[PDB]
Amino acid sequence: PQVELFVKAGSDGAKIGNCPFSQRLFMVLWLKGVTFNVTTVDTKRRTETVQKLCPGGQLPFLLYGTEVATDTNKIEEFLEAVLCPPRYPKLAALNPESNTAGLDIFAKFSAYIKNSNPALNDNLEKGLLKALKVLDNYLTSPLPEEVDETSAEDEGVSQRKFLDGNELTLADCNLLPKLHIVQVVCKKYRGFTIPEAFRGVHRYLSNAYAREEFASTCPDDEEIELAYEQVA
Repeated sequence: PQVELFVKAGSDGAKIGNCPFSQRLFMVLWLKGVTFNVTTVDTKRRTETVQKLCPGGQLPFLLYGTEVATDTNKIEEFLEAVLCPPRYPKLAALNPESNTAGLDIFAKFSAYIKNSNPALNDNLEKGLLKALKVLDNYLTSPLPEEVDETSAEDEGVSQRKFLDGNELTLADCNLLPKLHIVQVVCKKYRGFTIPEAFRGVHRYLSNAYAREEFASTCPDDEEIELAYEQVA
């Protein structure tokens, strides 16, 4: 059945633009293994067919067969329900927590890079670091799955590669596009890196950049930077 993902185009009007929700759905379709095409949209230069299929004008939108669906969270949950075993993998996380870990990081990052008032920098910046610390923590925590400490040098420390285990889940699809923007924009504009002592975070990102599902759906570094150039 025909699946076509509609995504934000970049500065040139055709390459993929900055947008973590676009990325998340793209990551979702990839991970399902279902065939799909992907279509980039210029919102200041909308095609006949784009107008015609989403008059509401929303991005991202999904065309499934002939039925249009909007709202990232709803499109994801639909795809998950629809694309089922035994044909397609279940992708939801198994630990309700994997769904909320790091969930507050993006807003904190946003409040921070948008702020222009020097006097209130340290608050926002320390808040962002704290929410990274809350994620790092979740990542180093052994999950129920694990419940076994093989090494002695690292007792009580998690070995897993992603939020919910050793496999990419729905939760990753949501956090990694957002985590990635955060890292790109903060580095570029402020010289702020995720401290190296956040070893869980750094392990997590090394593993996810070694997944083609994440790496090939990442907009150009340059494109994220341009998109944040004004607010920064």
